[PDB]
Amino acid sequence: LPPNAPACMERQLEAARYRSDGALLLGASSLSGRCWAGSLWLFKDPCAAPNEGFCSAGVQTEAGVADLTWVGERGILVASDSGAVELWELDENETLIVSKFCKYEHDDIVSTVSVLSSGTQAVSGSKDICIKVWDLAQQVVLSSYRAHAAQVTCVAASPHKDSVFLSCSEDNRILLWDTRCPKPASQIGGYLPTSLAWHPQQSEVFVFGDENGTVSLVDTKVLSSAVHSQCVTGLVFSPHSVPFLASLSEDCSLAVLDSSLSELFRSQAHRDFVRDATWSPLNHSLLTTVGWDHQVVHHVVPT
Amino acid sequence: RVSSGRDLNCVPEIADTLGAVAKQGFDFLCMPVFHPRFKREFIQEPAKNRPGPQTRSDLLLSGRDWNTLIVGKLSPWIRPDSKVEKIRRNSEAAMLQELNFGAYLGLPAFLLPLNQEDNTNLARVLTNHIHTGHHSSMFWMRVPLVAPEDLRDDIIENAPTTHTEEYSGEEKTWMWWHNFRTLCDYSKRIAVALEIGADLPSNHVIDRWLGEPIKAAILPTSIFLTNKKGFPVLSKMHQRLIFRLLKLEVQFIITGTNHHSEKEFCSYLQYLEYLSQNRPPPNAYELFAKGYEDYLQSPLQPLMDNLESQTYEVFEKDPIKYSQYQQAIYKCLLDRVPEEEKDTNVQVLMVLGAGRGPLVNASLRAAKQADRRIKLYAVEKNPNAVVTLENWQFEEWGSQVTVVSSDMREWVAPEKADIIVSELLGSFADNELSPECLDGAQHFLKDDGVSIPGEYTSFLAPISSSKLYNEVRACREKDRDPEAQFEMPYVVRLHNFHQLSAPQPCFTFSHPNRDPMIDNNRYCTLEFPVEVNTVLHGFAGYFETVLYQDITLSIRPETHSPGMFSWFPILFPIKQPITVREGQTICVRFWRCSNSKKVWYEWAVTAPVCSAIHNPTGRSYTIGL
Ligand SMILES: NC1N=CNC2C1C=CN2[C@@H]1O[C@H](COc2ccc3cccnc3c2)[C@@H](O)[C@H]1O
Repeated sequence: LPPNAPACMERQLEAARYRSDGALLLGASSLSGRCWAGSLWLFKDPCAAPNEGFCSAGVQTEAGVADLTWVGERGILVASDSGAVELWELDENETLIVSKFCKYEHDDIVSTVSVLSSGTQAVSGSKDICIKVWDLAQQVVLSSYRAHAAQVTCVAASPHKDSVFLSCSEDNRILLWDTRCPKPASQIGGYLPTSLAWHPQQSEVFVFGDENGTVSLVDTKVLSSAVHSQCVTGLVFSPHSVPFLASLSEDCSLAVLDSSLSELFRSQAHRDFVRDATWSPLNHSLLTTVGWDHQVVHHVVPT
Repeated sequence: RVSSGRDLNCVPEIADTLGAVAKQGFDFLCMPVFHPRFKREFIQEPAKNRPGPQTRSDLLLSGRDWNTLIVGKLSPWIRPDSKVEKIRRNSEAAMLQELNFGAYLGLPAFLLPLNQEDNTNLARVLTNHIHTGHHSSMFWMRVPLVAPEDLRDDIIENAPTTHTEEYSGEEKTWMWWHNFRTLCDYSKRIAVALEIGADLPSNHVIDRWLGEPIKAAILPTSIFLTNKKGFPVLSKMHQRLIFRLLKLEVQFIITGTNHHSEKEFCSYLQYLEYLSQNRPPPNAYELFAKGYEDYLQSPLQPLMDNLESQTYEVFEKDPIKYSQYQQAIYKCLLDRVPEEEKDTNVQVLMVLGAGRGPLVNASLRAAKQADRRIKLYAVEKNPNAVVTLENWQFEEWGSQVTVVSSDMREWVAPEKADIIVSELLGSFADNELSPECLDGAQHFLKDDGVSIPGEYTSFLAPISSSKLYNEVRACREKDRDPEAQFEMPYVVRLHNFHQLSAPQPCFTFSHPNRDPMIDNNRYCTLEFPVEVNTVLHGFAGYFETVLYQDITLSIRPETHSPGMFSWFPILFPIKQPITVREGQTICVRFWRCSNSKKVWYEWAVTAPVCSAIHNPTGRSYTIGL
């Protein structure tokens, strides 16, 4: 029962992101088979996902979804293998998904993308070792930075200052950035960095995960605990006042931690790589995860 | 006019994507064999039991296509030299898995990156693959002209780029490749796909890479400039390099996305095609040499081997040599004959090793143009060649004999000679035993006679060439010393090589040898200033000769006679390559040795480090008397 959406959604689930009203966004690539492409989905009902028949809207992208994020409420910002950043927007009825733009700007796979706190600008990171800043309104690249000497693993916009963002790379550099300096980047002193999360209540603090499964904690103004057996893929802070830290890894497991990085939850519900997490707005003990085993799982987290 | 493929890291539909590329004018496609983000667990459950097909079916193209149109790319996540163990292992598996699929498909080549300094475990995995089953996929190492690190933007406040000139620190990507191919004992299946950035290094680096097995150049869209009309183009510095590469007949790979949007994407190719059209077309020598590029051959031995009819035929087609010989004889006749003696005095001229008579014709031509009188002899030990001479003699001469079949050392002349003319010269001048042959014949030269040629001198230069090193390696034969092939000269049109220092003279011979004893052996020590770091693989041999006064022939590259193809460079290999550091001197020693029956060369390297003496007692190589 799908309207202008596709017959079957690709097996490899990459992204899962609730919005304001408690609706679920799904990015999917097919990383094996005749046809190597990607798809986008809205589930007004989270519990029905990933049922193609029980979706609200869906669409096919030319190629693979490496990462996406929301852009307010009607907008989806996407990183194609094509080397493109794509901006799609929901129709008025919220029943179609439509390519607003798709500029081919990176010389390789776009691997990461974060929206800046303004909402009128975003920053993407690629395997071509180039970090670029986009104005979404004008659909152009304002600046392109080759700070790094290797593939750009992950980029995360400041939640508050709209000229600050983190970046990490195979070249083993974590970078704190300010667009307002003539030299906008700063290195921050082993194993490679793999995921980045800002603390939501400190302009000053953030967590990174390494290729070895150690989660680390830092404010530029080190505390750590080895959470995982394989590389940390992802780190999303809960919405609570004193908030919880969801971490997910290629070891097919999900942990939720407290402020001291002490482990309070575990799920080998997953049987392939865990690739995302996103907490509900309508519930803050509801954690949703997706992985390459095609399982949308809805965990209840004790607090 | 130029072979070129397209690099992509994104192929949604292999069918349509290959077609688009073909529409653009390309000849092959470098693509991934597995999805570059599809990462695989070989050891830990549950991930190791990931169901379904690991990649797309081989049925998706003709075997023909797979064999011709596709180049495989190792997934970027595969990092066999990771500091993390688990990664290092999954990487070992993944790599073999990908290379094994590449073998299954009969891919013509496969791309692997050199993008850090330590590729030891990567070398080793590829060495096991190369020695596992039977397959002849080529291996193209993607190595950058400059490390991504050394052309990062200077935009880290607390980590600035070095404003100093580091000589080694901007040569660093060659040591990466060198170390990798050295570990793989120079496998002939491992070549260089050289990546070009926006900044080029100093020209010393650029000289370095030629002499390395570059099968592919990689041009990112990002380095291309725009012209008046808004089309993709390159700087004069980048073009000069492209011209240099076209000369090596490499393949060209356009990578990255379309930066000149309004102007289409087949336009980059057209600039390459345009550049190829507009370079100087090959000269006579170069047209003649096409095919013989870096092709090792045994140097001819006309003294103890009888040359073929067709071997003589090609040497006779040499324009400049016999024109020079004619001219030399003309001057000599004038210098020897005063005008008032024009018809009283007739010169006694003897061609020694007369072959099929090209020097005889030269003498006739000289006689007329100088308006002097000569009496001609033709001495020829090759009886098969004598048949040519005697037929022509019988048909067009009858003036006495003198096509006299004999060895010039053997022959008893009916009278002493004014002038003796010979073409006994080899690529290393004295290596066809011209000295020994003419010393034999010397007694029938008049006490004030002239020999053409009057004197010749050989020249050596140290060379770096990993291609030529392998070519010699592959001359290893059964039923002889395993390192015999390193202890003999090869005649070869050196192409893929680097000349580390200027040629200097080795051995010189004058005719006649007026003085007594007349020992023909020699020992000579030479020292070569080396401007770069490098690897010594052996020594080029060239020669020049004085036919008469200012009349010369020369294969010395700087003074090379124009369009003279009768000789090519000779090569003296060394068993083990000797590393050289910039500023060091290379010291080589060469001996000419002989006995009653044979003449040979021995040679050695004494600086910076010592080599084993090569060809001791002519055990691997001799020249028969
Ligand atoms: N002791 C000897 N007594 C009589 N005849 C002798 C002899 C030694 C050699 N010969 C004769 O000399 C001719 C060599 O000619 C060439 C022609 C072209 C060449 C091109 C490149 C290099 N080398 C070349 C040599 C042959 O005719 C051979 O029989």
